[PDB]
Amino acid sequence: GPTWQQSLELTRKMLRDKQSKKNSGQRLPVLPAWVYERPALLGDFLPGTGGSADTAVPIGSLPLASQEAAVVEDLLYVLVGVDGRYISAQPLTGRQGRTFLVDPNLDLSIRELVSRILPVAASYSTVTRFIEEKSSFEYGQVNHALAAAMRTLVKEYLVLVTQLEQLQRQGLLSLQKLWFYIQPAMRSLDILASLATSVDKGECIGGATLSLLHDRSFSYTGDSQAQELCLHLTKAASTPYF
Amino acid sequence: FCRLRQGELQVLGGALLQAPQPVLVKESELVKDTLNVLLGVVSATFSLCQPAQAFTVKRGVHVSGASPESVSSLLSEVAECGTHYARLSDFSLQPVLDSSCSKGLVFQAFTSGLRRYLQYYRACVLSTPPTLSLLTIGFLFKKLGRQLRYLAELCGVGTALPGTGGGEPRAAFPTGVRLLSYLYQEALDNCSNEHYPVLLSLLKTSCEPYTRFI
Repeated sequence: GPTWQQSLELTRKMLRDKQSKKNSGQRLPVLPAWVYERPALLGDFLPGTGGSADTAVPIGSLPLASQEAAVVEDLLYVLVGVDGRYISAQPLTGRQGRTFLVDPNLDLSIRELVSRILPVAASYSTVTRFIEEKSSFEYGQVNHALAAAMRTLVKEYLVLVTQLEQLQRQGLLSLQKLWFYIQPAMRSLDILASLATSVDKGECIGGATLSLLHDRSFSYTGDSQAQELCLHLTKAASTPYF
Repeated sequence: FCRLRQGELQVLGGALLQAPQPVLVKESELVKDTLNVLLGVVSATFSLCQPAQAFTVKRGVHVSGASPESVSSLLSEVAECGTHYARLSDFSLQPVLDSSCSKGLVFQAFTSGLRRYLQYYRACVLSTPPTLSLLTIGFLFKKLGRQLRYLAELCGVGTALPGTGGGEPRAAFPTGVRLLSYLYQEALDNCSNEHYPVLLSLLKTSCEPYTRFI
């Protein structure tokens, strides 16, 4: 059965063949890549991901502060695309948002807030999967530019994630503050995850992907909380096309 | 003494109290659970828009009596407002919503600013009153929760009136340009608790998409 990675590799092959014929024989950007040979190991989420078999302790038996630290670390690993220790990236069939299962051992309020973050973990997992998929030049120019901008925003998000991880490590953070700090950031992450998922599902490329981005930034229009990121991404994506 | 009086009443009633949380948790731990419920994460004895305790006598729904459940009750009496606040903050937490709340930039601005104030309320609680008795927690948060309850009647679920209008998920509360209408009459018709600066800011941000379009 085809997984989202296998589907994307077959799509890459067919799109290379298509551009080969549509260009009448003109050159195509082709490079050797081992990124697809082990994507789940490079901070992304692929069908086959999980939690951590080497970091697994009873969070309930752990004190509240220890549980919080462990959950923050697992959350931040999910928000960087890799699995957690108590938050496990679940396998995905077809290219969709990467789901993250929370261990049921967490406290009701703790597990509540873990699930609240989990939107961020799924957003980052899907973001890094799209980032490392379009990171290689097989799809269109707009696709590669979008991947570049998306991975830039993911790297800034991960700088923030590591700062928050350290602050939680010293016990200077709460789930409410975690949810509050990156509200525009998480808005942008959700918007860009929706854009990326629409690109992946409809295999948009070229002006198709450009139309996807324009519709993404035009469906809301006016007044902004996280559309700055989407507008910057759309400009960079259309830079080769422009 | 409280337990003994309640025992006398339960003897005369046939044991119709059954101590929903006879004692718990402590001061600082009960405060922590209540502050979590006010943030919007239901307390370990409290569900948001759901009875915290399985006692229906005012000892367990009780500002206090030292009675079995009354320790939970002091929290519960104020808690029902906090549960409403939590569901209202969920209602206004995302700037976009299905059905009568999709599309609308003024609606997104309004919902985002409300979520901003809900977040500020939730960070004020369990950051000002860590390890404060229930009485202090309730007294400090009364002047905030009353404004929240007024806005809950103004806004969505988190209230005994869903939205403004009705008390069910079919409330007349507008959205989008319909909301840019709705809010002007809601703003004139009521601003009588604490919404004058807040309603002014809300009207400004709701007009920002309208002013953009115009």
